[PDB]
Amino acid sequence: VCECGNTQPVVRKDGMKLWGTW
Amino acid sequence: EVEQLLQFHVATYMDNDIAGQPQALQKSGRPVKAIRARLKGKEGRLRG
Amino acid sequence: MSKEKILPLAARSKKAMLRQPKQVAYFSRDLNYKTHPDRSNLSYYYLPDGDIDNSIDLSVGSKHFLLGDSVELSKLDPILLALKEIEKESGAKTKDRIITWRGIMRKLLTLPYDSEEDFVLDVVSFDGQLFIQFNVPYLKSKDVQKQGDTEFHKKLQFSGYKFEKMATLPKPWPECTRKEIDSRAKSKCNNIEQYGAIVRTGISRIKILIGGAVACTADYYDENDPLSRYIELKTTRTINQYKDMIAFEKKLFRTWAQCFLLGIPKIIYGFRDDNCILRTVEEFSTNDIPLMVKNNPLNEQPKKENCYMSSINFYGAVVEWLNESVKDDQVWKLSYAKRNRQYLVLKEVTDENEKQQIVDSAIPAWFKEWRSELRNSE
Repeated sequence: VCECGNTQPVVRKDGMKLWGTW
Repeated sequence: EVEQLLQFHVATYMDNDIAGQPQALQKSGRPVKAIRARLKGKEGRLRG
Repeated sequence: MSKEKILPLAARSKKAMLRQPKQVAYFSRDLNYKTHPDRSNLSYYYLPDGDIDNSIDLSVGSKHFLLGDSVELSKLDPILLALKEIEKESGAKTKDRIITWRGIMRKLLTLPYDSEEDFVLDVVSFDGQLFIQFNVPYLKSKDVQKQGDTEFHKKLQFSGYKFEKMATLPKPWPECTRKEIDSRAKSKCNNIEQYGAIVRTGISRIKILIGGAVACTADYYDENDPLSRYIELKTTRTINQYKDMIAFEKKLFRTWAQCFLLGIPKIIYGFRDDNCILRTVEEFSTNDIPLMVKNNPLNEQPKKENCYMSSINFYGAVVEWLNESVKDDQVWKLSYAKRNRQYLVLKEVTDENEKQQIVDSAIPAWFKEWRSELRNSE
């Protein structure tokens, strides 16, 4: 949890791009 | 995808030994001498 | 006039980056070549260290070995069944471009450095998607050459399959019984029954849907990332000289390519002597093998150019060439000749009868009417 009530997506590095998992 | 193409171009320009992806190879087959290796290793300027 | 294309062997993809592959479907081919979307034929790996000490021979039961039809196993029926299922579930056409098996793409990846085998492949374009498989007359010629193989080669193949039988279980380890474990020595070996995974992968801008034959899984099945628990098995002659390391790393390149295609994180070898006796069992990591071969102490500098990255670049270049060259509703042939070893030749098919036969071998009729009603809905 942040300090806002919003779930933090996980950032994964695929190749050179970054993908968010909410 | 074209933006990622430009990103890979600048990445190979700056870094040669990139993990999990091919390095920029010259027309003779040798890798392109990136600026990261210009200061690291025996061929690097820091060793001399 | 027929159109022919020539691709130089030195073709290397600049940006053949690999999107992490995800298993979108799974299938289990039965003894009658029928495909069901289940994990009935999926195996589970199990091989303790102490089993090696038993000096188990890998030739028990070679006289009653079974072999499936090469033509029947080369058809793309399971992949088309899975594609129809996912299309019906989603209701929208997938963006995938290339449909293939694991062995075909391993041959296309290991071609520059494994140039001791010949093959011919047929490509059919349908609904903007390319389906590639083996060539039936060349496969029959291959079988014709095959029955001339000595019983030693048959015993070696049966030894590999028997090693696979002994190192796997038909169920998860807690759910297996003792009888299913100790009776693997008398278990009949066949090439017909197998388990496969239908996995979407990404190379550059191309989505490839690959059907990979999975030997077994590590300890269970993960519904989130199925690829992370997969494991396969291989057999190789033991090592006693420098040529032995050379041959072993040539085989290691092929097996690493096969595991990299389907995203297998781990590789396992069983070592056999001239008497087909299991000697050693070793395990390796897919991402560690490229570093392991380069950092060997016996030959620090065999070559200044890394063969693995060049192999990946050649694979990406082949994928891009296949996507770009083949147009819609075209049937083409890609035959690799080991006598030349200079370039890849791509030809068009103009005989309507042979083209229709190839289509029927690749695209069954029922899938044709399924895609027809999908088109009518579209």
